[PDB]
Amino acid sequence: QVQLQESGGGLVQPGGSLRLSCAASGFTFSNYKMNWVRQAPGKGLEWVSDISQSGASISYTGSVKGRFTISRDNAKNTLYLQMNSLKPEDTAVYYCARCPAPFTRDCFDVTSTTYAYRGQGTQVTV
Amino acid sequence: EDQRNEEKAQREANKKIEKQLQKDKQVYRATHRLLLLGAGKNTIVKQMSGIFETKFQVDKVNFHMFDVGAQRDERRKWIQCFNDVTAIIFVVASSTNRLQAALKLFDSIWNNKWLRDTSVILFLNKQDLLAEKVLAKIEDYFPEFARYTTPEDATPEPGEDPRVTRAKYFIRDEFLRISTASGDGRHYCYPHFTCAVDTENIRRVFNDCRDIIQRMHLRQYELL
Amino acid sequence: LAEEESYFSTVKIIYTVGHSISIVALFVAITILVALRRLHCPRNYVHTQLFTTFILKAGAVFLKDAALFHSDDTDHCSFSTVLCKVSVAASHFATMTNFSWLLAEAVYLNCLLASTSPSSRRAFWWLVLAGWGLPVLFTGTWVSCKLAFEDIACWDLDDTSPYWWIIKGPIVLSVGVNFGLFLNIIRILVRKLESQYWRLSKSTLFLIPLFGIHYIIFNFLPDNAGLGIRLPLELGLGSFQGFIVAILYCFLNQEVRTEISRKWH
Amino acid sequence: ELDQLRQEAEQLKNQIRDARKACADATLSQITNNIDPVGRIQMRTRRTLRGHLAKIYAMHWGTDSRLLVSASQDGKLIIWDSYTTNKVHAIPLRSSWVMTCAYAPSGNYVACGGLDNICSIYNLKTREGNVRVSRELAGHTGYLSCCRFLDDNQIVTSSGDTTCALWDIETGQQTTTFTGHTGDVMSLSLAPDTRLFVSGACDASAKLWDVREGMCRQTFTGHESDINAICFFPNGNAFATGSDDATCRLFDLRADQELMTYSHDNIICGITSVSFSKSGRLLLAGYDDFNCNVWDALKADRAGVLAGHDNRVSCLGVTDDGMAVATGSWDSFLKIWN
Amino acid sequence: YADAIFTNSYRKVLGQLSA
Amino acid sequence: TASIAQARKLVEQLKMEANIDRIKVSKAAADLMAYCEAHAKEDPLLTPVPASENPFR
Repeated sequence: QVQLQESGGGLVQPGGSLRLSCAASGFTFSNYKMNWVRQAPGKGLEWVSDISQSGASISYTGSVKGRFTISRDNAKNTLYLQMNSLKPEDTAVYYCARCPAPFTRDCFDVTSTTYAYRGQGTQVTV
Repeated sequence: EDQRNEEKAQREANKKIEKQLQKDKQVYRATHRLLLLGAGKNTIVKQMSGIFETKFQVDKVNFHMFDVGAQRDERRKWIQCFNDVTAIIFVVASSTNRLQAALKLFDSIWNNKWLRDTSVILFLNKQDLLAEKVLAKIEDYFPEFARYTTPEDATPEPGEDPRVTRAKYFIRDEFLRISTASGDGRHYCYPHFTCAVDTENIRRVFNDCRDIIQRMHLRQYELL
Repeated sequence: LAEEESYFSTVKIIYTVGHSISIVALFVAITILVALRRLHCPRNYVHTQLFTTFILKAGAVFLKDAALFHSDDTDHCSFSTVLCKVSVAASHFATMTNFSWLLAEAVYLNCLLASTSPSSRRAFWWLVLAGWGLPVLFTGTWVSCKLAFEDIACWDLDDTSPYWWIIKGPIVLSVGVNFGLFLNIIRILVRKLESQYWRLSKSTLFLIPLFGIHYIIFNFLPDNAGLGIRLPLELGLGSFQGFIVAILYCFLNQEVRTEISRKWH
Repeated sequence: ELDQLRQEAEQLKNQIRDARKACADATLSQITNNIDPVGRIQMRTRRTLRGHLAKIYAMHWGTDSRLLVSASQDGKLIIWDSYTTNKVHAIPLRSSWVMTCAYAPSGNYVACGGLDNICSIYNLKTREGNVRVSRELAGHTGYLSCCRFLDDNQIVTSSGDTTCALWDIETGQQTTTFTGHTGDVMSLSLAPDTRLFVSGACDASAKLWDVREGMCRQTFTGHESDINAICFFPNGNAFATGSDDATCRLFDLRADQELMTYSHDNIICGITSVSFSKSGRLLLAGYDDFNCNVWDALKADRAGVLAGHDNRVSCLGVTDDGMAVATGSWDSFLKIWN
Repeated sequence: YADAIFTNSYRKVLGQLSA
Repeated sequence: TASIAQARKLVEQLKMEANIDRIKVSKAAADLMAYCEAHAKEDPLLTPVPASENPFR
């Protein structure tokens, strides 16, 4: 099945650095843009970063610009989100999320409680 | 034999249906359909069970306003029903970073391959009620705001502080970045600052729906 | 003088061959815009009607020369024949229909833009009615007031007040109102385009052949003034003008390109 | 606790995967390599129906193989005589945004629905000569994506809520609420014997539902993206699914697995409808790029193209006599092919 | 207009030539 | 959290669906082929019939 499984340290000091990785399976990774989403305790999901099919077009949510760095390895169906200077506000479950449709530029994937095509998440706590 | 009688009866029923459909074609063509899509719906409706319908007219022009209620948050399948509205009326609260979520929703609305050829009338609502921002968090969620001056082409209404003429124009610049970077000639975005009290927004809806239709006709004549 | 005849031979050769180019390109344009069902819309009906008026103008000019027996075995002084009379009336009817449908395009476009609602179904049939019936009414009035009252010398060298203004008047009005409505459309386009002046310039240059705008610079001059620059312009470019409009509004129209490409596939 | 159930779920999932792999003793493309290719199937646009004002979103053939219903976002159902192009009825809809239609095996009733969260059951054979809404099945919490009659009394409906329901039209209540999908159940197809149906959803899964038991019998999971379309193979033992992944796939219920993938590398557009010819041998798929492609269901190879739509093909349907294929599109025309 | 002014000028020129 | 109920329904579904019996793909292919071959005569799309029963007539 379309499967996403995140990884990355549940606990870290403030100001620390961390790297998340997600293993993608069951879909043609090169065809889909990948997004990172996070869910802070007691709040809705928010978009963290995105990466286009080739890793050309990249953007970030403003509290994350420069602090994180997104990259994708099309050779091993692996998505990365590098983290630097993790602040207390970054304490969240982080979900890897895939665009619903190949070759498209749009996505509608932040949808809380229900969405396929999004992983089980890895905790980060500061 | 009955084949001729049947053919005649069927053609009479067909003629009645042709008459009805031809009559309804003019009503359908005259009525502008509008999708109302909230990321301050009451402020933008009170001043002008599933899908919900507001039917009104400005200057004898029929406008038909459709609000997509009681649908779950996954828009990707139903929003394609609205590739043939005149405008997507995007109401964003000045107000999680609801600005970022609204902005990504708008980006997805803009780039979606079926929703091109639909324009967006973007009502930045609540520009009083929270965008007064008299605090001694736009600066926090959008750190590039520190580098942005209020534009030289700013046209304020007094009683809004420069704090607001910074905030609202920066948000507009973000939406217009999304608009300009990925759309030319086929769909247009009409930003509008608006407030809980500021009525006559319906007049600006009319003016920009008219602009959309004018631009469509100029597009057909290949003049733009 | 003999030297003059070369000037008129040259310009009437243009008047023949350029109108031939116009009719040949335009008959293709019409068959395109009528055979391909996708292109059936009011805009392309107005265009097709205008194109028909350009074949009428070309063909009536040819028929006028054909009725003008040109062997010179009959002197054109004190001339009289029924064919010449009717063919001159036809040439006037053709030119009046052409000018009328250039104004019909000017009005349809400004009706579409000025309309607060998307429909313009009544406006199309009103413009068909005016576009043909006013040429009918004016040239019929000229036919009446000549043949029934002043049936003198096949109406050919006339320049007199009585009824030449019956045809001249609508032409001058139509070119004036076209110029106004064309500056109107430029005003609208200028507001639409707020470094991109090229699009405005292209739209102006594309409108100029369609709205008859090049007539404006000679429309209001008196006859027998400016002929040496009027006649080369109006005859020479107008002979090609049907072909220019056929290019710009059938062959380069991207909907037409797409429909032809899909038919090609 | 939750992590324990996650681990147990993954263990059962790997059991199912290993069982499927062990039971994939052959491949369909190898078993049917010697079957004679179908050559080329050039279908004629034998009629074009020009009634609708706006984009057609659904169409459905009657059991008479002659009449069809068509539903368009102008809010009209049109009932067409395909032998004559005559419209027999046109019905005003209370909500213009219809997204599904269906026409009963008797031809007495027509169904429609869309973003109104309502299934509207119209009676076409009432003695008063008008057409009026016999029931509005309203317990759905999201848009109706598909509707299919089991009998004049019972309709299965599919929702943009993650649930389907079996409605008893006289009661007006949902007698079962098939629940277990994790996204919008875009498409629905009943088995040729109406004890099972399969529904295709925006979770890349299709699930086979027992109409009498209400349990989910099987989950088929091979797709990469939203399943927009689903159709039973006329045997009742296989079904096909179309997806935004630009693939159709044939699934066999008893093999419990994907038997074939239909794709071509120049197709980037998603599939919007899938239907089978009466033999099953041809799979007809509608595509976003205003074309239909016809596939050898037993070869995974192309056979023909139904061109000449201007916009997205929205609905495709093969007559029960097999004589003709209807294809509706956002061009507002139905085209009937034969 | 173009055609009628060509008729005028052309037929006056032919008339002059005839003399 | 009540997500335990969702995971419990998921695991019950997978436990039910695991214990369905499965035939081999070879028999599935034989079934589909033996259906198509028998009814291939009765498919007006595969082997069209001219001027007999069409909606054109």
